[PDB]
Amino acid sequence: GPNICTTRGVSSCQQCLAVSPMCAWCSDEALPLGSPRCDLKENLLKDNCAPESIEFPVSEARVLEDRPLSDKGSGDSSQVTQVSPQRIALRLRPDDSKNFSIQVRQVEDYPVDIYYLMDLSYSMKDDLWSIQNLGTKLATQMRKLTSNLRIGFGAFVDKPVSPYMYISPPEALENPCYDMKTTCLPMFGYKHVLTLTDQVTRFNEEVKKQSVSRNRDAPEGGFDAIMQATVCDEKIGWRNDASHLLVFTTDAKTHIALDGRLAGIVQPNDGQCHVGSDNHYSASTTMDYPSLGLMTEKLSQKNINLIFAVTENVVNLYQNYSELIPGTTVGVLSMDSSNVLQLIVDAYGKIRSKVELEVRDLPEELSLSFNATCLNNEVIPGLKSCMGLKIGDTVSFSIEAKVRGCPQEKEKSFTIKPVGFKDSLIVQVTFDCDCACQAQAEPNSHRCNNGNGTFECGVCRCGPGW
Amino acid sequence: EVQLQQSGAELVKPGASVKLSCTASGFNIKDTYVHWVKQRPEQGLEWIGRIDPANGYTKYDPKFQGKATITADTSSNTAYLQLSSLTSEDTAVYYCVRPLYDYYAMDYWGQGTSVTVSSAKTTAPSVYPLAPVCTGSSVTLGCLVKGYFPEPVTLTWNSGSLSSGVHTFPAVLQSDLYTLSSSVTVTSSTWPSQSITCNVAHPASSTKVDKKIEPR
Amino acid sequence: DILMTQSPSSMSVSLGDTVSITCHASQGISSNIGWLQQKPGKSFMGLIYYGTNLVDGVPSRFSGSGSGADYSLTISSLDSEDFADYYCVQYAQLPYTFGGGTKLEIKRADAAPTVSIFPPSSEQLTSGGASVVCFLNNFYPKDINVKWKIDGSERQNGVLNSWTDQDSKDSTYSMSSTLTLTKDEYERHNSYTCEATHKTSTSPIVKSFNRNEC
Amino acid sequence: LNLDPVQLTFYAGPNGSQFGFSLDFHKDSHGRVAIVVGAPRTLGPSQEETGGVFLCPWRAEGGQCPSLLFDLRDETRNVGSQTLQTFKARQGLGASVVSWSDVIVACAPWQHWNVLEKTEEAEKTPVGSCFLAQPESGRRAEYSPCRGNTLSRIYVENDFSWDKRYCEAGFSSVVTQAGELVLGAPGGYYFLGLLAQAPVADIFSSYRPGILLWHVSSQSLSFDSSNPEYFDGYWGYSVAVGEFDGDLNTTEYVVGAPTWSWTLGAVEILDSYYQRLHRLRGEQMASYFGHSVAVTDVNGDGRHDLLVGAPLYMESRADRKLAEVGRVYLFLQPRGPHALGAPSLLLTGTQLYGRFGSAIAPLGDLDRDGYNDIAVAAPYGGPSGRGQVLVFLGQSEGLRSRPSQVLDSPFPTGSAFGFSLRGAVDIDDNGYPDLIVGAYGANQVAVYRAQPVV
Ligand SMILES: *[C@@H]1O[C@H](CO)[C@@H](O[C@@H]2O[C@H](CO)[C@@H](O[C@@H]3O[C@H](CO[C@H]4O[C@H](CO)[C@@H](O)[C@H](O)[C@@H]4O)[C@@H](O)[C@H](O[C@H]4O[C@H](CO)[C@@H](O)[C@H](O)[C@@H]4O)[C@@H]3O)[C@H](O)[C@H]2NC(C)=O)[C@H](O)[C@H]1NC(C)=O
Ligand SMILES: CN1Cc2cc(C(=O)N3CCC(C4CCNCC4)CC3)ccc2N[C@@H](CC(=O)O)C1=O
Ligand SMILES: *[C@@H]1O[C@H](CO)[C@@H](O[C@@H]2O[C@H](CO)[C@@H](O)[C@H](O)[C@H]2NC(C)=O)[C@H](O)[C@H]1NC(C)=O
Ligand SMILES: *[C@@H]1O[C@H](CO)[C@@H](O)[C@H](O)[C@H]1NC(C)=O
Ligand SMILES: [Ca+2]
Ligand SMILES: [Ca+2]
Ligand SMILES: [Ca+2]
Ligand SMILES: [Ca+2]
Ligand SMILES: [Ca+2]
Ligand SMILES: [Mg+2]
Repeated sequence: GPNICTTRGVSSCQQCLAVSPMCAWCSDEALPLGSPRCDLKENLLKDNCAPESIEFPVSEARVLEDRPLSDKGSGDSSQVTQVSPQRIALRLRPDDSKNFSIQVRQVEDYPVDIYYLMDLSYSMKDDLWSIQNLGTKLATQMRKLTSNLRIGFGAFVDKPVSPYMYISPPEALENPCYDMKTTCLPMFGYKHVLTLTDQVTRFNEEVKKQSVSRNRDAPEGGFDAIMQATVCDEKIGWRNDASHLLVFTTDAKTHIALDGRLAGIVQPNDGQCHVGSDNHYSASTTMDYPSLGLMTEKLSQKNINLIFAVTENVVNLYQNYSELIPGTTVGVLSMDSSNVLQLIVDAYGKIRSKVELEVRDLPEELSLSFNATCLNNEVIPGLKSCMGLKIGDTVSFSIEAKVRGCPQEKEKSFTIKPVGFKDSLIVQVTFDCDCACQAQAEPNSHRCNNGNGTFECGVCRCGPGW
Repeated sequence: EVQLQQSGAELVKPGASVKLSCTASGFNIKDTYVHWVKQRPEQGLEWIGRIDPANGYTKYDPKFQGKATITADTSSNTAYLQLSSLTSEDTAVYYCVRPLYDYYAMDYWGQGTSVTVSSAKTTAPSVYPLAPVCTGSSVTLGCLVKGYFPEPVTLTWNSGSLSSGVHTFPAVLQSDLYTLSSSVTVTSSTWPSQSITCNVAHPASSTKVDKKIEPR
Repeated sequence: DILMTQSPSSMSVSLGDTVSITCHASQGISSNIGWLQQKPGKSFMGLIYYGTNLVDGVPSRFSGSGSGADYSLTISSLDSEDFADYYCVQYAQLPYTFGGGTKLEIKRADAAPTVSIFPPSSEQLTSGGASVVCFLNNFYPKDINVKWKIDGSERQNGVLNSWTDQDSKDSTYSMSSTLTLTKDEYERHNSYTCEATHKTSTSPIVKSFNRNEC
Repeated sequence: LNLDPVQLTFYAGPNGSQFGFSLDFHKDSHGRVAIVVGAPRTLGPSQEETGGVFLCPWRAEGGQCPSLLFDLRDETRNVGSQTLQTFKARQGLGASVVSWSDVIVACAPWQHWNVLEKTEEAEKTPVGSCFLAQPESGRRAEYSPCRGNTLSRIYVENDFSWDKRYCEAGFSSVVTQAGELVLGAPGGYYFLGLLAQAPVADIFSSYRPGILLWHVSSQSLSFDSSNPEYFDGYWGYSVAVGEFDGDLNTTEYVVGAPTWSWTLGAVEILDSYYQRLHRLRGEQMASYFGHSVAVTDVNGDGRHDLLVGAPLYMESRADRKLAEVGRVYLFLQPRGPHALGAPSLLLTGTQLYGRFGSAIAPLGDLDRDGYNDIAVAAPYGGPSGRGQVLVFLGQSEGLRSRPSQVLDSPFPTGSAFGFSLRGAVDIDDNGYPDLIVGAYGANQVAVYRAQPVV
């Protein structure tokens, strides 16, 4: 009987396909006058329509790159596969939807970068002595999880400018601890000390040569240091294919954007690298502390995982900041950093315990829906993130793409990528809205009102200008 | 207005201690420094010390270290000066001072607390008439008030009647006791024609003696 | 400590005059000096602080000046209330130190004193003492020297002097001198004299008497 | 709505002086309106940044302005066996300016100060200082309430209690209609923040040059605290005055503390005795809630209303992501003795990092409809990030949620267009209140004239 394909009374092959994904078009000449050309594919063959003249595109989805997931991330030359498939072709007719899958694995023995960013204000005088063997101790524990480890070291105090800095007597500038019975280093904003390297004994030896400075107000300029350690790719030495752990240790509140006005500093933080050959932050005294939103942009941009390793007196504080900077982890540090080793390991486990999908460059007309399978084959509808994972665990997601109408550009492409991951799934969409018989149209056909129209797909169409 | 109201005069014995007071009126004692200044006729003015009543910190001239002790109770809005092991040399007038604007100046002054150190007991004066010797147009009588303690005494003539043409001299300390004298001048036709009397009152021992001047 | 040498010790001047007191310090004090006023038998009032600044409520005829270690207080057109004591105080260093002081006195024509001598009363002699009194009343200027003589010979032990402030009516000065002896010593001698040495006469004004005789 | 964005007036100062960091209208004794502009990085005598103040006469063409001259020499006084020192290098004179009557109050928050007694020192610290001028008479006076003479050792013994060494007095400022100057000092009390109040008349009568340390008896400072909620709160980052207790004889103070309670930020309304009446808490940490405060009756009921800027508020968006844009909070004063409730209206910026709410200027009634209006700054907003000033009109229910007029910066990138604002004064005397906008990054000030409504 009649259906939405015929009862809509379409005019061309293009309009016929736009009715519903089930409609088809017959371009045959020998078709009765009363019989419609736009029906189900079964009805057209039932009405002696030539099979070659049938225009019926089917929404499909075929894989182009389907590399296997790597069992081991160690070694190789960044030829590790974390996402499968890596690229698929997608074809959709108007208002239709097709579904595909994607697999994500938290690969085992994946390289790791750990940059230790340390408060060296006077309040940290005791912490320095407890981590003097941390480089070897840390290599020993991380060797169980990765064979490619690199560690580096930087230090910060605060902006070396009044009022944070003691500026009298002259002696105090060289040695801020003068009015006491000790010596300390002149104040410094942020100094890079050790580029990320696999020779762990360089960490121990550079640490043993470090000492603390002293400034006035309890909050310190650590966020200045987080910025530079993030945006100075080459100097810190973050590797491309590796997990990036930025360990921030402090025992006090931190300065934030717009605090700098008490030092007369009003210029916003520009988010650019300003650490030169001397390995010191040169804009410390001239550029305001960074904002949380700016830090989030740069941490996300450089795939850095920030770790607030702070003392219990300020954990609630940094736990609250951690919520404003997604992807940030907090651990509780002892008053002398005696537990920083385990804190880092538990943070690396908590960091690789989640897979959260992200979409980039999705067109306006496309909408997506996700079904997750964490744990053991347990489906969770309307979810695009797994939690509670371990190294070596694998999850999968089922995705359905629903297109609204037909768009003007017939070939676009978007990306599915887990947060922090290197690999990704690229989806090459093609919007098959047209018919093949339109490529062979007869403009100014003498079958259509004495050359006043165009003959395409077996029917007459009013040409351009009418 | 700013006013510094000090304690009444003190009359103490040697070796004892005394605590003068300086109460603020119209402002908070905590506002400024509070100094203490010692004044004597011969030695003049000498600076004792200061105190910042907001915190209690003090500074002293090395000359008064041991005797002078300056304190302050912001509750009663009063600053104190304690003197110990008193001596005849500690007999002086004592002023408390504060600045007006300049943190370090000495602009507003209390009225001053009189201090007298002496072992003398309350002794009544000895009043002696002073008649001339056995001529001119102007005659002059006198009245000697000797050996009394403490100060002061009120001396008049004819019970305040004869007031003009009179010179009552300041008291002087004569071996821990005071001595005072007073003179008066009139015409020869007034004396001995009219009775002239010297009225001396010493409220300390409560004595009002009167001696009529008689010639020789 | 910083020594404050204030000069002059006193001056005899008149109403409407323009006078100047000075104050010299042992070292520089960079205008860290104050000026004070003490009207007779009363407290102190602040005049100047930081060398030149008037204390609130002080008339504009007052004015301070100077620098380094030499400062000055000046009164333009003296008023009847301005006759009093004036002191300078430095607060450049602790301890604060004061100047000697300067007394402003009314000026007038010189006037010889009216001397009067008074032997011991009878009430005093019957108790065991003997006081001769010598009054020197209404004179100007204030500078005067009294001298006691027993049988013509000077006596300096047991003398007790007392002066008055400048009188309010005639602006003169007066002095009371009292020589005190025992009764036993008062009768060893006969002649008792008090000489007065004033700039009004090259000859000392002498008044005396003789015991028993009258 | 009816600001003229076509024919602006431009005043300008020296390159790199930060001319326009702060501004205000100034009427002389005759009522002629001028503009006072602070340039906190103007060069001094030693060719060193000391700051400067300019007094701009009103000309539709704008141009250069004459200086308002102040003393820029470092002072030294050897008194009381001590040595007092002021240091005006990089003091930032003109980092806040405010006018009241025919008096100008310009402040140097970072003027430094130290005291030497033999080998000990008070420490060279930024107590701040404000300079006061009467331009028509040439009178000058200073006010530096945080200067002290206590040596460094003492503060250590007493655990830094009542430590006013890093006040930065003059950081923010305001003057009550009665003529009482109120200075915000965010560094006072070891960075808790204090306020200092003193009658302008008494500042002049109690000041003499070269004294450096003098008493102002009629002054009144706020109080230290041992409560960690106040620590590093910069109480006094911003200040304003209004009527909030129903007693028209008393004047109330509004204080911004944008890092109060571990960077939660707060705003407090106090009486003249610094007793707390209400407290507004920040919505989000490090948003700097309290960066700017504004007081004006916007709903035409006679009761002053409160506006608070949080220029770093991060707005929630799709996919659990945030975006620093800034937010402004409107609090309507309720009838009679009652607490200020939840915000009546939230205004949120649009341009990322635009810092919407960095400045909030009462405009008075711009379109003359009986409801006062405001201007909000986003000094790095607009589609170009050059800066935008947005006008919101009052109504019976508060303010309109959408702007009536948007002013795009006429300066190049980095001018901080809108970082300072000031309105509610009719400068050309056309019956309509006008707006002056500072752009210290471009060392210029732009005057927008309100015109009849189209
Ligand atoms: C880090 O971030 C956390 C999360 O916000 C902060 O913890 C909050 O702190 C605020 C202020 O202390 C709390 O607000 C108060 O809530 C109380 C009732 O809350 C109930 O519900 C919570 C939910 O878990 C329970 O844990 C709790 O036991 C209660 O049953 C009210 O009593 C408070 O109101 C009273 O005080 C306020 C002033 O604080 C007045 O304005 C009111 O009029 C009233 O008198 C207040 O509403 C909030 O509950 C806390 N949340 C949690 C989960 O604990 C941390 O403070 C923050 N830390 C740092 C360092 O930044
Ligand atoms: C040891 N240490 C830690 C440290 C602690 C505190 C602090 O918490 N307090 C308590 C609150 C006190 C006021 C509170 C308000 N009323 C007045 C007193 C001030 C001191 C302040 C500064 C500071 N600075 C660092 C610098 C560095 O880390 O180098 C440091 O050396
Ligand atoms: C996600 O799971 C839901 C079920 O929770 C799927 O919904 C059903 O899908 C089948 C497909 O054959 C339909 O026939 C049912 O009508 C659907 N039931 C509903 C929607 O309640 C959904 O298809 C899944 N989607 C993806 C992308 O995996
Ligand atoms: C698409 O979805 C259907 C049902 O949801 C499923 O059976 C089919 O396997 C999916 N196709 C792919 C390629 O995953
Ligand atoms: Ca610090
Ligand atoms: Ca009120
Ligand atoms: Ca209102
Ligand atoms: Ca309006
Ligand atoms: Ca106008
Ligand atoms: Mg520290």
